[PDB]
Amino acid sequence: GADGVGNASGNWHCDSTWLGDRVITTSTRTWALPTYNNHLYKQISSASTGASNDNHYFGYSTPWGYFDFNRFHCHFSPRDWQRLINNNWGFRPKRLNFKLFNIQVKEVTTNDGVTTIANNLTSTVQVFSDSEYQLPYVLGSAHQGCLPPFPADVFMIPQYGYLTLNNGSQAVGRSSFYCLEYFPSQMLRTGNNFTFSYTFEDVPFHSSYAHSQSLDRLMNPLIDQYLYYLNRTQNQSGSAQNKDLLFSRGSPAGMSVQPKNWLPGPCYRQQRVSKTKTDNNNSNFTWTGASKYNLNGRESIINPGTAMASHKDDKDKFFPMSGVMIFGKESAGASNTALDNVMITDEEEIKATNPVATERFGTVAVNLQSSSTDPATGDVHVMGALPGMVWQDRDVYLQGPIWAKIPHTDGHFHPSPLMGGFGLKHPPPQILIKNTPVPANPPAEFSATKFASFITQYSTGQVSVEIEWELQKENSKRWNPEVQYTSNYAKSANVDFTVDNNGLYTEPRPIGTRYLTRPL
Amino acid sequence: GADGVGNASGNWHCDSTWLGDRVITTSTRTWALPTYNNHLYKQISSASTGASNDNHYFGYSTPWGYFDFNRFHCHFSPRDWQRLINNNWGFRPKRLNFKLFNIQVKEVTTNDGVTTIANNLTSTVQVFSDSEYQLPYVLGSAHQGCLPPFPADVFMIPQYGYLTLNNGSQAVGRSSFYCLEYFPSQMLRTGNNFTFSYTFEDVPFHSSYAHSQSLDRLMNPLIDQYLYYLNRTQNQSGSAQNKDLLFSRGSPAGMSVQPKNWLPGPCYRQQRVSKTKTDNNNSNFTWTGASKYNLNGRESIINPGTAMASHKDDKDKFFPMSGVMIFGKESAGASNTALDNVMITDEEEIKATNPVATERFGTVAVNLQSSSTDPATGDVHVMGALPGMVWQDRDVYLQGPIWAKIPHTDGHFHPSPLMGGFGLKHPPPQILIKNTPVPANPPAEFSATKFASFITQYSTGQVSVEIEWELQKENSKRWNPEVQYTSNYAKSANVDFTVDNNGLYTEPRPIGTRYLTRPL
Amino acid sequence: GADGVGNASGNWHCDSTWLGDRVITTSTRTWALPTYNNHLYKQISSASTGASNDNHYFGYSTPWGYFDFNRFHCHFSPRDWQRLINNNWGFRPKRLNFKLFNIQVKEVTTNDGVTTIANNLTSTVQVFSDSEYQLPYVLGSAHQGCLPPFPADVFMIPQYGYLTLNNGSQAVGRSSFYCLEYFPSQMLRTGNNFTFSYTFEDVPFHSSYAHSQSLDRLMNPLIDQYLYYLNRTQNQSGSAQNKDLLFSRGSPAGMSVQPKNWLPGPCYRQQRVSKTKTDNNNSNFTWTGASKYNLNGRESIINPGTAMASHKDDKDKFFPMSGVMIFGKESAGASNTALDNVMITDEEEIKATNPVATERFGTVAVNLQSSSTDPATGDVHVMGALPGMVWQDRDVYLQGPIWAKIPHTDGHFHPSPLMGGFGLKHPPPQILIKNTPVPANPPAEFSATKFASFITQYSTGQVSVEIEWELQKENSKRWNPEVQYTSNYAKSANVDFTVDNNGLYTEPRPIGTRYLTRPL
Repeated sequence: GADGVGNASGNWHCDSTWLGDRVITTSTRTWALPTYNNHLYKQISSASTGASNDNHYFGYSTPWGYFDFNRFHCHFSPRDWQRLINNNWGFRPKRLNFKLFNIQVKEVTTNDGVTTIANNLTSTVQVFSDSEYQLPYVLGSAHQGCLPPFPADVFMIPQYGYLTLNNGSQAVGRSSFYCLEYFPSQMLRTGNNFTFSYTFEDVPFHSSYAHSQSLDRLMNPLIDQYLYYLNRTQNQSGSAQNKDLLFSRGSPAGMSVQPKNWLPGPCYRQQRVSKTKTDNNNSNFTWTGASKYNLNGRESIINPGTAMASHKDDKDKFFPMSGVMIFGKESAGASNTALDNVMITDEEEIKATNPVATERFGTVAVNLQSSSTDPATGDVHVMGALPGMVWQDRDVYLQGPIWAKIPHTDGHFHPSPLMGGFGLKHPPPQILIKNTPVPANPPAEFSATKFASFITQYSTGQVSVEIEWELQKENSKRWNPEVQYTSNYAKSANVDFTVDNNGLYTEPRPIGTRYLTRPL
Repeated sequence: GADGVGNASGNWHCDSTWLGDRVITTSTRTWALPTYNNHLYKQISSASTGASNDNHYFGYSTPWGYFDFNRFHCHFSPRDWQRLINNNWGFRPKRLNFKLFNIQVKEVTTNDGVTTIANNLTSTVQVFSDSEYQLPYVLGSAHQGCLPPFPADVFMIPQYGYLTLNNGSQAVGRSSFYCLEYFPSQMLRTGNNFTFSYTFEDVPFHSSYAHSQSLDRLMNPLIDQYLYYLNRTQNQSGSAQNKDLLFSRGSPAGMSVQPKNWLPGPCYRQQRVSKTKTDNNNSNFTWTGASKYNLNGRESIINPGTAMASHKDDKDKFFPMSGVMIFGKESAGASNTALDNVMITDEEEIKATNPVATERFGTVAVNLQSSSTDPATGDVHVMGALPGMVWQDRDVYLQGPIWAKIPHTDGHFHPSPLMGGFGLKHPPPQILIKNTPVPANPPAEFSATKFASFITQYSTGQVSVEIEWELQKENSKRWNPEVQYTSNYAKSANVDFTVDNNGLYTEPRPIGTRYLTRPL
Repeated sequence: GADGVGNASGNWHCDSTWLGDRVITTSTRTWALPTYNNHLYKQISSASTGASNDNHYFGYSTPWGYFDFNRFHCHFSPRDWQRLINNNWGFRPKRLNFKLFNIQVKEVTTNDGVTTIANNLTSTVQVFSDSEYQLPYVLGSAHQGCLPPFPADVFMIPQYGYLTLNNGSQAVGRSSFYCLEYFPSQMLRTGNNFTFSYTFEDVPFHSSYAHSQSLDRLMNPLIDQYLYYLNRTQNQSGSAQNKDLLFSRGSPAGMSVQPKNWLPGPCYRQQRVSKTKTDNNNSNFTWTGASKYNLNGRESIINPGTAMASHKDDKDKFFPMSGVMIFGKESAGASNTALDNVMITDEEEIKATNPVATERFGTVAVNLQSSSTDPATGDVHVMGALPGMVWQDRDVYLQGPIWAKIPHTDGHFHPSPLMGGFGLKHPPPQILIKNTPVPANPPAEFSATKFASFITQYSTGQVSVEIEWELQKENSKRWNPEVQYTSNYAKSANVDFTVDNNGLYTEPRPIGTRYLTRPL
């Protein structure tokens, strides 16, 4: 496709269409692309900064921008997310369709505060997709600059930059420098457009259900087992205490002691924290007493950690210090900002198979009891994989990420990205875009020295993403009604997920998926 | 094949041929086979020896020898190994071709120091392969008696012996005795020959690359996250200390604290040791304080352990006490021998995903903090499998082993052999060889008693192994040059990997594979 | 091809693809073309300048710019140049593909320091290639203004000028004046593009190998010759001295005296110079004592001269005063600049066949000895071609030139361009470009006088060059590893061949091709 200047090179397709076991989301947004790094690649590092062994880094910043739509609210509207959630046991991405169009390249001259922009028709913008995955993958890091949840919102394209191997503030020989001009890319003038398609590999359905049973309560409450266990090791004959070995068979009465077939999910304990400041130990323990890992000398906090239930029982006032998803709030700030300005996610429905994050996994025997030595018991705070273990993965949220690239390694384990979502060996590729450098008038005599005088300019276009999602419909024989996500029927000053008098789109709370119930 | 006495039954095929995505190695060596155990199977154990509960063993020794080429330098010359390494992201074995020929059976009579050897033409040697895997598999134990790296070197065939079930120095009812004459085997005279072929199962490519990114530095250095975390639990208002809950969003400034999707590899910590004797604690802690496992009462040191980085940062002077590969050095001895006489392997390139072996994995929350109890932090020294972990496996070396038989078990986990290499459910089968017993003159009257008088004899032949290796070529968009294995250009008394004035082949250092760089 | 204003007339093709015995490099760069000499041809000479008989010149300067990509780094990235070098005994250019596109013609008016640029759509730029080689060829002179090594770098088109016959500051009858408008050239507006293809003649592969033997050491160290020579002309009988004629046969003991079949390469001696200022004779001898040639009254220093080894043995501190390639260094200057700001090339691997440049070729008999006159010996400092001679040519460098036009002469000798590279009778032709003159408003009444009022304008576009290189793969039976170009594995502040924090691309050192070794 391509036709003159005065001819639109694409239309506005923004819709969702539901088709039984599929749903097709289509989003279009208007974007703006600044000319980054004044056309330059720059070496960047932590050198001559606040330092901190655990915060050092080496890398480069590119003149390139990139497209990001790795966020559910990029595709589903609240109402749709509602439909999805309330009626489906699962879902996953099948097909992807990307279109880039109505390119407009503007040039801006600024003379004495008086700053004026005009059309540079002959100017070109470059785009290409890293289909071979040869560039460092940054999409799976939950950065900013996705498509706005609200269709009517214009957005700015994020600048592309990447991290290579660092020995604190310094690079090593095996460190990689990538030049994006060393890729074939398609050049567009105002009449041109770019289009491209992708198919998702076979990933399991995201579990948008919650169990209506719990691992420990899986038996028939009305029947005894044919199995036995050691009940008493000291008999009560009014003789005070007197050795003995007494066994009893599993009973409804004593469920906690019946032999069972499975174990709860793996565990890596986290520090508890209360939402009401009072309950909390004084002092600053966010780093000091936070669970973290030690990679080549530097520590990094295990943030969303192994998928564990957030709080036990009623105590909805607690949460793992760094083991849940915390979302912004539009009005929230950089680094200050109180609990009133964020939204914490509650991973409640997985209590049925997963260990609670703040409490321990369980208790282990630690010695060889005998007449002369007492039986001892240790607490187990970290629990790796065990044959017979089962579990759920972290949920996904309307404001959450969708997929991430499984790292290319000799080995991995249940590669569900930890922030939640779809783990793909070959994820939707990165789409790189960039304004083509337009030199200002050069000297009237030749000069070898690098070129520095560029006509400053930026670009705007529309972008369209279409995704085909496969639904896994619900087959429930549950007699009683289910829990559904609903809006509050009562009167109110504002309507959830709308704009205010100032015209700002706002997302009231995070919304997970797990409402419907399957038995274990 | 078979033709008279004066007719060669095979040629000398020793070559390597490179074919884009394949390489075919062919090695021929000259071998010598002694008549072992004077034709006898012997029961063998630790009984009436130095004992030690952890060293007891019951087993048998056979009159049979066996062929072993489970060592890269059996097939690749240095130059080739260089080619392999410097240009390929991976590789693996496809097809195997084994030929045995030019059989010569010599008889030796020795009368009064004057010891003379002559040709026994009518003498036979027996050979056969354990195709059904019905013999105890000894190839995957890094023993001696492989094909010499140097083609011109003659070698002696290892004697075959095995271990069955032992209750310290004693056997049990379920212990197994195998007789190798209870296998059909092919008998060869001087004109005969033995040939055989095998195909490898589908194993992943060995990762002969190093990551040009690290698990913790995977984000876009230029952009904030849309995610938040608990930054301060106590605010600084000049009020000394005053509770509070403050959150901030992920920043390039604070990478160690940004939520991430993945975890570093599993961990089983090892004791650190310095190459310069000074730095080390006095005393003998090699066993005393070495990490080890407890199997049925007896302990065994976890030698090459879980694959972990050998030393952090610059500190190339340290190494895991028993968590790296140590190679001989020709002039090295049995059990004395200093560091000057061995070669220690540095697993450095895997720092990017794997925990360091000497340091800890990370830190875990260990209590339920509150106003009245301080937040506590434990060190974690052992780390099992976690959903979301990724890792590399130990590298392989030119002098290293190539494959090992995955034990036939009801369950296993990431069955990469721990010393490095290819884990095969059905590996190249064992090739058993043996000189056929030739009785000396018997009594002139019959005697039922066991035969003991045998003409002493040995045998020489050539052996040829041909292997077809599948390469996985490099697809890098890295702009800057890579790290290559090179020889030192500068003048020198000796040339690496050659013979000396005395004609002894010598391997200067171990050579791994990981030189080229793929992003994560 | 050609389509409206708002339609890109070409894409960004910048890639390398490796195909067994071929490699295809494709480069695209963004260029800027000034309007040179204000649209005028100018006569130029050395008249009324500093003079110097050896620096006089007559010629002309043209309004035309020209494209130059005669430089390896125009096509190969560092990593690629590494691949080429480390694995191939040779290589050469086969096919050429040139495309010029996305033309943009800008007009610039400048009124009171306020200088503004706009699009002049209807403006045209002229391009054509000297396919018949009728223009003076300037590409083979290692001038500036080639395509930048770094893809992201914008560059300025060199202005075309040429030299004709001069009798110092003056021209002669047979001097030639060439008008570039007297060539058919294609005219382009913003929507037009220019394309063109070329096939290289058959040139020998460049020798990207080093010999693993030397001319003098070609014999069998274990065997005598059957040849004899005159060993002693005076016998030692204790008789002090006493005539005689004694012959011995060639021995491994005396290799320097054994008859041999070949001679080392030709020689034109150069002055030695030390990198450490101390070692050097005081005084300014760069011209005074430099080797040079005398062409029609004027002297010119033999710069890169006959191909000779740069320094003997270990002495890497010396170099031929004007017999090696010296490269800039980005930060280097016009004419000041110390050794710290340049890069000198070491022609070391050719010691094996070529004379050392600073030392003498050898020694010659110079008289007819006899009883009454002593035998005399002269030093030979210049050595022409001799039947039996063999040699290598100067190597080529990643920053070095690729080809040069063999002068059209009645005769030449081993026409390998002296600066290194490929000598072609018909090299890639010169591509001339130029902005078309656009007159400003003329008088309202006719005037015969030459037109002087031009709207000032410049142009920008992309340029693409694609080259198909034929590889000569290595067929080595060397057992030991080879020397490879590698990057230093150790930590560092900067990564070789990248940009710094200021975004400036920098080339660490020169890189030659000769790493692999073929026997003589």
